[PDB]
Amino acid sequence: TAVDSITQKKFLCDRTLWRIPFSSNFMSMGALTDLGQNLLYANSAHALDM
Amino acid sequence: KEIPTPYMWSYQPQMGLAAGAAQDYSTRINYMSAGPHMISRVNGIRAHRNRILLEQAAITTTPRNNLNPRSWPAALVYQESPAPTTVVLPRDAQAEVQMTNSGAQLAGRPSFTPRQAILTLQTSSSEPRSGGIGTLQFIEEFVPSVYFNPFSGPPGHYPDQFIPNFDAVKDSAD
Amino acid sequence: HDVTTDRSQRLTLRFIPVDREDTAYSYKARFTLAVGDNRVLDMASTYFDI
Repeated sequence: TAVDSITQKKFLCDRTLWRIPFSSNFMSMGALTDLGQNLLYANSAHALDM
Repeated sequence: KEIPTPYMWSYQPQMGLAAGAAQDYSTRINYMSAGPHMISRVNGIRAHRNRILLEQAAITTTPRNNLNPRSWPAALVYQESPAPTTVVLPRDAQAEVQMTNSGAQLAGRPSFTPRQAILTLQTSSSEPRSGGIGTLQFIEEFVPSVYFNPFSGPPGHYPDQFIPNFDAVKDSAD
Repeated sequence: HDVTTDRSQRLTLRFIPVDREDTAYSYKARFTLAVGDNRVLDMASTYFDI
């Protein structure tokens, strides 16, 4: 038989956590990650919107 | 311009580098406060703690190779060496082995053989800090090397080193 | 200090051909993929799509 149906696709993330390194090379290097120890960062207080 | 606009430096305990040098109103004078005849005073002796600021910038400062560096060495930045606290022994090892294997049990200088036997217990660190400054020695390190000219010379590595994001390696970076 | 860039550089990109042959049992995909200036491309992470 052929009836007219379409495929629906999803994914499942369980017992895993989201993560993105604070590095400009995007690497989990250590404590003082690439963008943390950089020049403009850790000097002045600003505002944040996400 | 002719009256030098005074800077200083204030410290960050996280790295060991200066947060910034700015022409600060955090001290600057109540404008047109003085008298018309007595106004040559602030044109003279407000510039006096600018002219002892030059004295303070060389008194204990210890002049640096580059006017604002990156990673500091260990020399003359007060690296504390507390002396190895030397104590001998609370109980004696040689007096305990002989008795407990042959007979008596104990719970305790001791009873049998008192003797001096000491080893060196060095307290002071193997190598001093390479990261930055000890927490409060900032007057001893950073006192404003003030340049009364706002911008002198061609643009390159002129009298610079004011901005915290300004590195020696990169001219202009994010 | 010497690992990261602070200027314009491209990650994860899409390249599409202009001319293609469609037949009974053959499909030639003729990409004109020229790798950019001051840039080296690792090739266990260079793949196609359908």
